[PDB]
Amino acid sequence: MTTMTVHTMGVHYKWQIPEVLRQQLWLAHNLREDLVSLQLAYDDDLKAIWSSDAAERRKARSDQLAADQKALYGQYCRDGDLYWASFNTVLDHHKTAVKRIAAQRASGKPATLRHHRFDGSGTIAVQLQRQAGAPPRTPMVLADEAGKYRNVLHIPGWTDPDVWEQMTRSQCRQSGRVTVRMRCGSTDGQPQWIDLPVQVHRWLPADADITGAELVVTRVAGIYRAKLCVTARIGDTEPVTSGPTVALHLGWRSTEEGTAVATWRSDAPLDIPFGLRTVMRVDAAGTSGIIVVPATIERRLTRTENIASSRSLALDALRDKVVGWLSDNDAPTYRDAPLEAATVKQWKSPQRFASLAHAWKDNGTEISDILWAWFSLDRKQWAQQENGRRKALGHRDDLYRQIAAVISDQAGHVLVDDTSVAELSARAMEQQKIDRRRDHAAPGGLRASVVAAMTRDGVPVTIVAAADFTRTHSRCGHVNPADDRYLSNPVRCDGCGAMYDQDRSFVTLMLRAATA
RNA sequence: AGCCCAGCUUGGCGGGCGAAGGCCAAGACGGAGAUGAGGUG
DNA sequence: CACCTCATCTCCCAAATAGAC
DNA sequence: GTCTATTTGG
Ligand SMILES: [Mg+2]
Ligand SMILES: [Zn+2]
Repeated sequence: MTTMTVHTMGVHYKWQIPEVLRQQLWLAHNLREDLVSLQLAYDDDLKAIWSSDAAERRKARSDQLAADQKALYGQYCRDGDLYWASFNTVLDHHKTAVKRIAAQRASGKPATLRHHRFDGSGTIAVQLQRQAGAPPRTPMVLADEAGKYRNVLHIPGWTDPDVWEQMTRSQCRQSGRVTVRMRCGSTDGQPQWIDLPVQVHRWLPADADITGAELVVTRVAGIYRAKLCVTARIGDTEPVTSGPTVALHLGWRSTEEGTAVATWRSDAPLDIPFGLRTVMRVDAAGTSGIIVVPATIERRLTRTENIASSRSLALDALRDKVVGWLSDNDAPTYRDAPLEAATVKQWKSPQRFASLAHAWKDNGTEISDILWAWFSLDRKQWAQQENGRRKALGHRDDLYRQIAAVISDQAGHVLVDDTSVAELSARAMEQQKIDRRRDHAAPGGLRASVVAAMTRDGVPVTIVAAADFTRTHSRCGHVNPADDRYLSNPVRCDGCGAMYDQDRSFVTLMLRAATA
């Protein structure tokens, strides 16, 4: 029954962030910073105590940290504008973070908390309390205007998924445009709600249970984006029992048709969508194939890098012009202080010059126009420099997920390697350009998406020990030495004595080992 | 040529260059947080 | 000191209390 | 007296 899921809805791009939401984000950021400082003080005090059996001392110091955490609830929630759901969310995140840090230190790997700086991105939360002996928080309950959670979270127009899938995409997209009234904390003791105009693509099972929701705001290229994520407790799915066995193995051999990333071998024929056959290649028999990634991903990422370099060039030229003009002319006051050539010359970030241009948008001086001459163009190309990158990465991710789906649609047993990921990606990945491909390939992402699909769809997953498999030749079964002979493919064997493919032999070994 | 125009990816139609304006088709979809690395200024 | 990539691991609460009607 | 929003210890 316990299968948590998250459904996300995208707020309309024509929704300026209201002041209430901005203040909630600011308060959450301040709370996290204060918790970080308190934890750092606690860590230093524990170090000092150890620098002096002391468990009572440690226990006493820990309790004082607990009191300050409670006193933060008094400062931010009891006498502030923060919502008690946001505070609980941030406190839980901080507690989990410090627990993970302690676990890491126990092994011997050092770690520490790092401050951050507010930029406008953040998170607000809402928790749907369900006491014992209460009806479930089904989507029909949240869609009701006079329901229990009408002032906490209201998601109108829920249409049954069985009926939802029958509607055409036009009807599904036009009817999915709804408004969600979300509780947004307090304001001088005056509770505030926000009407998010959202677009919904999928709905929830009628038997779900909405545990909570959260609104996430992120700044991409200077433009705010908001997304509402709703968490529900879907009932579990019966695990599959019948289906072909598929073994998946990672690779990174460069190919003329893109970056080849994976090799899969199935014990029975698999059917692949015709929209993936250029990505998920399949041999004649349908039992083995290669997953390659297109070349457009690489071209787009290279174009983004070129854009970043051109931006650097333009910024350096503008810096030189600004320093020259400032030296040759007077300095109008900015930030209540005269402008100095030294400060401008040492500037690196485009943000400083963008802010200066905004301040001097209409100073009337010549350089102001020059400054605007840059600030316009920079704000365009910057968008490109990031947006295309995201799109490119998005494309790759989509492909991976699609591929994962097809496996869970047919496979009855999926096998994955274990030690052929980290160490192999560290050593045989083939340096700055060499390591660039692996970031663009990101085979670990494909592995993770496949694993997630198999877990969600009930497919059993078996992890095969890749130890002493790379050097193994399937046709002969002899361990060839590690003489970097595998820098290419195929590689001559030291057993039978013939060039054998390093990927097909590996996956056939995997299939043999699983069914033994 | 890019990026943007009711979630995301891919396409088609019609538009915008910081402002506009959306319409359709196919597919997939578990998010947040922190830490650790790799790099880049 | 600031930015980006990628890799791992957690987690997803509800009982008690006081109020507006 | 009944749903409801807030505080708080796991
Ligand atoms: Mg869009
Ligand atoms: Zn051999």
